[PDB]
Amino acid sequence: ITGTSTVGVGRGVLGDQKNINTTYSTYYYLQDNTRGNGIFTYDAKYRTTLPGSLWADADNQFFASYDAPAVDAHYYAGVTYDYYKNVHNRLSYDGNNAAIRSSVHYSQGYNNAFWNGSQMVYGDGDGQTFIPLSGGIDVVAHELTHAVTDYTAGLIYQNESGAINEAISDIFGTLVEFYANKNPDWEIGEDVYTPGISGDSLRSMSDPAKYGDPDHYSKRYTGTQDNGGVHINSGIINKAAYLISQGGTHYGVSVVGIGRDKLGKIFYRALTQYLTPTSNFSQLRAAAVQSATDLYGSTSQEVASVKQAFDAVGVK
Ligand SMILES: O=C(O)C[C@H](NC(=O)OCc1ccccc1)C(=O)O
Ligand SMILES: [Ca+2]
Ligand SMILES: [Ca+2]
Ligand SMILES: [Ca+2]
Ligand SMILES: [Ca+2]
Ligand SMILES: [Zn+2]
Repeated sequence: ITGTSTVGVGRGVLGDQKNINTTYSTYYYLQDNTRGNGIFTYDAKYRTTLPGSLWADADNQFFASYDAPAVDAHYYAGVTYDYYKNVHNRLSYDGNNAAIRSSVHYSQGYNNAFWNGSQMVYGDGDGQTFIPLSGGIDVVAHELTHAVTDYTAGLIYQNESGAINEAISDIFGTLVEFYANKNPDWEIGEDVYTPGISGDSLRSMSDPAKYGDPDHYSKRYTGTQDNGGVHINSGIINKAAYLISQGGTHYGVSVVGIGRDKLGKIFYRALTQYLTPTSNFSQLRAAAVQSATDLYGSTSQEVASVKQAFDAVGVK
């Protein structure tokens, strides 16, 4: 809508206070005009019809518990935009500042979030498995990264290409979590998963097997569930990414870490220059080695660490 840019205040899912960019026109709307063609947040009103109605508020204060998931979806989309812009010189998910849209309060007791090809969508969770999913910055960033992937490599959501697609979203979700410096870790979804249980998460990048995901290519899932295990075999790549950044010894193979910033640069280049819709794990390795070579030279420590990491998880 057309109106005046202003700034409101609210409380997120975890009870933290934050400022959010809104637009004034009779009502205050969750519309951020400061980033690209805008960030727009919608109320799906417990239904499944999308996008719902652009979020309207009477006083520019968002402290109702109903408001919380909207606050976080709106705010964290903003942070994710900033990350891609400031760190990788990318303007929104399409590279041309496309408007970013999210709907919250999707369905009832819905334990999921997704990119539907056009926008992000967040359930409120059932209160046991999940609380509202936009409360996790690694969740929001994971979802927006699916959009980035769809506009660049276009990795098919199936088998090995799909697992790469998933890992890319976990990797960048995590890098965005570190960027915002919000209790960063190498775990996925910890802030919104099982509110009754401390210290757990949905997935782990540092140790995927902790939650039954493979940390080695020999342990990959070869069945048909989960589109050929896209959320399972991603563990293999997640572990490789963890090793490149942090270093360590895995199945007897030692890796010197090169840190988060270089990890991000290598994988962003691979994603945007070398991966294709049908890339498999072995092609990912090649893309990553070539990217590091491009950036740091073929005899660099960087190239060496990328090679050691993929060796450690058994990807040749
Ligand atoms: O399969 C899909 O496309 C939807 C799936 N969504 C999903 O797993 O929602 C929960 C969640 C998301 C990110 C991080 C932690 C938890 C996905 O995005 O991978
Ligand atoms: Ca209000
Ligand atoms: Ca965290
Ligand atoms: Ca995390
Ligand atoms: Ca928990
Ligand atoms: Zn995903």
